[PDB]
Amino acid sequence: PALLRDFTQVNWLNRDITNMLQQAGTKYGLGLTETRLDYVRLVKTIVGHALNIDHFAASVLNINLRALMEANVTADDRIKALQAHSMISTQFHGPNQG
Amino acid sequence: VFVALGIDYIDIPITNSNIFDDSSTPYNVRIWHAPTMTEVNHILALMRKSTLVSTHSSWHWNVLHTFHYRSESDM
Amino acid sequence: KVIFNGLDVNTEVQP
Amino acid sequence: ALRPELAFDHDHIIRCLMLAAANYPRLEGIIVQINTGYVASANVIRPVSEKRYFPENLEQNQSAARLVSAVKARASEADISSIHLAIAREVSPMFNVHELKKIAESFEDPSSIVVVLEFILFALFFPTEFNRIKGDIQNVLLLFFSRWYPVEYGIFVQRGATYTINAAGEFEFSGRNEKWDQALYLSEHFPALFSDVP
Amino acid sequence: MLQQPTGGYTTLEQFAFTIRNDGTNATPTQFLQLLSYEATENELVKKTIPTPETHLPSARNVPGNVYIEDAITQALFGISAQNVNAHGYFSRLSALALPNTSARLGLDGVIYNSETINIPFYDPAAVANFAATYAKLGNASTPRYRADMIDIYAHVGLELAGTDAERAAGVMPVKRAKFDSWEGSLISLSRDVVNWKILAFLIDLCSLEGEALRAFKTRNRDVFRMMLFIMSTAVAANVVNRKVTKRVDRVLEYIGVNSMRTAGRTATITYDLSRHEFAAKFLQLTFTRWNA
Amino acid sequence: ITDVDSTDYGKLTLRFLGTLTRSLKMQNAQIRRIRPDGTVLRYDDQIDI
Amino acid sequence: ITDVDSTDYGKLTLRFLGTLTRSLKMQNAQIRRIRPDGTVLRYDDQIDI
Amino acid sequence: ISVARSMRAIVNHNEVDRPRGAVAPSSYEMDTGTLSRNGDLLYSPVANGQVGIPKLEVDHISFSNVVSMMTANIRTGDDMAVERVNPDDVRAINIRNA
Amino acid sequence: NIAVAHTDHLSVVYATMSNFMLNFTNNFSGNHATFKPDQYVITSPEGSYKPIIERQGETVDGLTIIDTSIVWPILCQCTYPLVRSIMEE
Repeated sequence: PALLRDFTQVNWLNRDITNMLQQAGTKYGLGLTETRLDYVRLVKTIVGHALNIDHFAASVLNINLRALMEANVTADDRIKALQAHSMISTQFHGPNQG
Repeated sequence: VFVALGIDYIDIPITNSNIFDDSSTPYNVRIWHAPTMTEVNHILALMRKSTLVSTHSSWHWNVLHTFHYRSESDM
Repeated sequence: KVIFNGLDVNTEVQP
Repeated sequence: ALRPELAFDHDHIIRCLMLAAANYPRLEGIIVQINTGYVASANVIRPVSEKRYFPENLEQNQSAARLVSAVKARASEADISSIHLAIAREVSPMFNVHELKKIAESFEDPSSIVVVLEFILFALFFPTEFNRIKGDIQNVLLLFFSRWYPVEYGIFVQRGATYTINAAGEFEFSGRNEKWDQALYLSEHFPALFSDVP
Repeated sequence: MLQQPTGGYTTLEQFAFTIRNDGTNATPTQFLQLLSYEATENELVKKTIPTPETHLPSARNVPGNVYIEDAITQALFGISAQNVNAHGYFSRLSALALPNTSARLGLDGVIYNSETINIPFYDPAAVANFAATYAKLGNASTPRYRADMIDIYAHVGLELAGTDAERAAGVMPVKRAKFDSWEGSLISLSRDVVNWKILAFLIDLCSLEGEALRAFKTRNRDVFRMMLFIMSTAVAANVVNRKVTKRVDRVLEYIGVNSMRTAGRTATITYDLSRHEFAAKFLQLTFTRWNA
Repeated sequence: ITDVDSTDYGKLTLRFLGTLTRSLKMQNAQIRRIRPDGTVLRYDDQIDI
Repeated sequence: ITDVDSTDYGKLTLRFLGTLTRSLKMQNAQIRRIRPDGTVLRYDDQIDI
Repeated sequence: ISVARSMRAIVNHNEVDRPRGAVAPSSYEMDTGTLSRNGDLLYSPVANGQVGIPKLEVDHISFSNVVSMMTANIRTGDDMAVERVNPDDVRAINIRNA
Repeated sequence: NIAVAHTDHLSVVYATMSNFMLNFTNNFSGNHATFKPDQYVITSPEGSYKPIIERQGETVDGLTIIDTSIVWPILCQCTYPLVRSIMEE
């Protein structure tokens, strides 16, 4: 609804919307709110966009990405599973994706 | 021997005091690589996460050692 | 055998 | 005799090079490709069909099979481009920190000494590139020393696996064994096996 | 650069520490009023805390701006964090420890390698003091330097549950905390805490000296106690609710006893072993600083 | 416009991570020696060229 | 309603198992050691995982 | 009825300044707020020195939110390749003491 | 048998190659015990930071990983102009 501001013919609506948006307590936005980059690659990894979405689904999605990011385990950890299923003192090399 | 082996511990079988009985030993002792007191604290705290182990108030050779019993009754 | 500057990869771990 | 052209801008070409090294990945490979071409034109080494790896006729000998397999394990076939690349890499600037192609050796058989020799030879023919990969080779050497000289390995690793030079140049060893990573090449740390400290 | 006041950075309204409660932004002190303690037969006695190691871990050459506040607050109170030692970016604090470093620690809680525009940051002297102790979070995992993770919680108990007589004595009965509670209370508490800008609290804890420091310890004691509370729920052996006539009393047992549990539970955040080593080290350093 | 091949510029050509793109923005950038700690050192005519 | 995804080896292990589950009650089902005497033990913080 | 209602009569009456009974969208529908450090969604703070009220804490719907999302640089769940190196001699492999 | 071809020829090639216009870094000082490369970045107050030397892992160029075994063909499978009727310009 906040996009209707200064863009809808219905005056009272645009007045009430402009009022709620001009409150200190509320502030709409749309797009790239934040950008976390790699500490080594320096490329962006996890962005944070302000989508037009219900907070419930946004909260589920965020729980998921959080579960992925805060685990601090990478693909490289898979070699441990391999090291378990391969003959003792087998070696595993590369690629250190990080 | 630990630095030379790269292991964190060795697990020595215990002697039966009479040399005639050959019966399987109740437990074995595990010598740990813990040169500092802090390493010992860590090994003890991890030790409380795992079954059927116990240790002396202080250890010989001043090296931490933990008994691991093959059964509850042996303990 | 042959010189190869890259890692000589030869398996694929699944996720 | 005055050439009517602009002077070669040292101060500017150097900045543009630093900028390229920072932003442009191909640069390393470009510079190398020059030196390789030079080695190729210097016509200094040529690969040949006749391998000379073993004395006659120990390769035929039965007792030597473990050692022979150990050498054939390491003996790459000669390829001109790969050798020219080696000689060239010795003088070309490094931008991405070079990693050792890892060796699996566990140093049980005496023949495992071959890997050590493969490193010693690398130290000689290419002291520079060896200097880049030396911590990564120290990881293999430590597997060697822990086997062949466990008591010495004990005292040595007890001094520490690495060190840092301080003000006035004195070494400060880690006091703690830990694996080297090339992530450490850009750090203050040095592999301790190369300290040459008695 | 943000100037540090005569009181700590915490005196600024910008760094308020406030959990959600009863539909309002309650301060930690007025949440801790809700806490009540059932003493049991066991006794906590606080051992002298070993002095933290002199060594400051190397900050490995890291081009990036490491988000350290997020790393720390997640390692202590994060719902989902684990393997908080595999990455080893806490060592990065040591980069700030040097006199006249080009690095600055932003209010964002990120460690920039160079001063950068439009990013406010703590006064480098104060941060140098803070890093000189908290870089040692970097050796939380290193075998030579791991903190005791059993004994330290006694102090947690004493500082959380302990009555002024018990805190004076250095010994309190092991207590079982309780409070009237909302659904999912410990989680929401733990996350209201995770969002806290604790770097303010720590930088004031390390830079301040004299009367101004001691006045900090009293002003911020309840905050520190809230961190201690989230942490204690993280290690509490069990956490039940009790029906209390159309009301519910959350009950965590026990304060000051690290159960060393690692399996997760819906009721509270859970420490993986790495998080236990980390929290132990953090407690060692912060308590060492809280008593001086 | 100037007929240069800017391919792979401002990029990483990793074998396993694939190609990656860093920001080309660097207003007022300077060549500076860094500490092994990774932080910048103030320019010193004594050692830096 | 939820026809779960499965690899072909999983379909094979499914059919191998490979049928009814309904016989078990599961109301507040827990995993616990029983004594060989047959009494059901409480969770031991030191013995059970 | 119409617990689900958000807006009503988006039209403008030609006599009175707003239609009787026309209702503006709740301000909460437009406060994108912020993703917290915990990955919990928060409404914008209502005053300086106040933290934002988390969105899940209260019953109002919020139709803009900050979802974290991984970029093209991340990629999880892709198969990854390694060199495997078999032990040179089976009889050299040790089991105990570990 | 090969030492002359190295020390008395290929060494000269290294020497001149060192003077090439693009060999612009100091690569080593002959002291394994102390040498570290000088490190530079392009940094701006506006917050850019581009190390000239980075550890990114194996690159597509195929120049990062080093097979030390290249040493073997060089020793036991390579003619040189100084080493092998043996006149050769």
